[PDB]
Order: sequence, then structure tokens, then C-alpha cells
Amino acid sequence: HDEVHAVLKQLQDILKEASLRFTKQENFILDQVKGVLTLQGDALSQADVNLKMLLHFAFREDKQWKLQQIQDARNHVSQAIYLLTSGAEVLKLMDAVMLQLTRARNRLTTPATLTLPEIAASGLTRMFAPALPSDLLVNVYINLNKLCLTVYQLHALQPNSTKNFRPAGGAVLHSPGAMFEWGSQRLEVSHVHKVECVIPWLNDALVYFTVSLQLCQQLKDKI
Repeated sequence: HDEVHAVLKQLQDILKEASLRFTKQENFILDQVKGVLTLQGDALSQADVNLKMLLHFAFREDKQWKLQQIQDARNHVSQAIYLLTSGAEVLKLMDAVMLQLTRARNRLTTPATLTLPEIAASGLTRMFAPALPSDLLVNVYINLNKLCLTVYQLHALQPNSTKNFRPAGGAVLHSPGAMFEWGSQRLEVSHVHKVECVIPWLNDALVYFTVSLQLCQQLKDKI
């Protein structure tokens, strides 16, 4: 059997192209909310958010917000390459490479489950100039190939309220009516505005992962 080395070469070529995707388009335009986000590798370098009530919020231009899903995916790809560039032996190599690839895909596919207090306390909240008002939260994450911006409008519970208060748990996206404690207040999500844009090089990366995983499984099956 010699096809093992051919497969290892094809994997190295593909994954190096995939790695190049993480290291063209940078500016992305994201109905109630209009965003202009600049994405450089794993760094959200600028975020120009306009909410229709237009309230305008922007990052301070010094600072950048890292998207952990992209950084992690990048490191998984880099490690798949390292495993390659460094019978049952072939199968163990294939399992280790496929493990890195499936982790890279999963990190892009599965954004964090956060509580509303976690969103409010995130450094992302404090990225904005001028500061967000107390009745607005901003969340940003990657959903497979999409850059996703969520803006939550909040409403405090009124005095002598008849409403039942049950604190929301964690969620990727919270629904209107979700409630949480913040400081001396109990707040309800009144509105959820979600805008998203496809990131072409992320889609390219995902396709490369799919191809690579298929090539690994093909080789495993021949042994």
C-alpha cells in the first residue's frame, strides 16, 4: 500500500489552503438594526451598530474584540496540519487528524450558551463608545458560516407587578419575555433584533473540513 502517502499529501495541501483562509473580504454589512462589522481573522476590529427607535454605537477604534470560535477553529486546523507534517498506526493518525477537524467544525457550528447576566457582564458590552444604555445588550457570535449580531431590548419589571419572575437560564439566543436579575433590577427581554451575514472564507473552511474528513475516512476504510 502506497496510497497512504498520496492521501497524506492531499490532506496537507487542502488543510494548508484552509489554514490560509484564517490567516479577503473584511467589511460586512448586516431590518430594525443595521450593522457594519469589520472582521480580520479572529478579530472583530470594528462594529458600527445603528438601532432604529438611530441610536449609534461603535467600538472605540483602538480596540478589538476576539471571536473565540474562530481562534479555536484556527488552532484546531493548525494542529491537524502539525499532526500531518510530523496499519493501526495509520488509523491512529487518521483518528487524531479527524478529531482536530471535527473540533474545528464544531467550534464554528456551536456558539456559546450564555446567560443574560453573562452577556451583560461580557467585555463585549464595554467595547462600545459611547457606552450602551442600560436597556440594551449586544451579543456577537459565529453560527457556522455566519457572523451574527444580536441586540436585546430590555424592560424593567413594574412596581406591584402581577408577572411571575423566573430567571432565564443559558441560551444561544434568548427569546422575548426572558427574564433575569441585574443589580437591584429585574429585567425582561422586550425585543430581540438578530442580523447575520455569510463570511465566505468561513464557508470555504467548512467545505475544506468536510472534504478532509471524507479523505481520512476513505483511507481508514481501505485499511
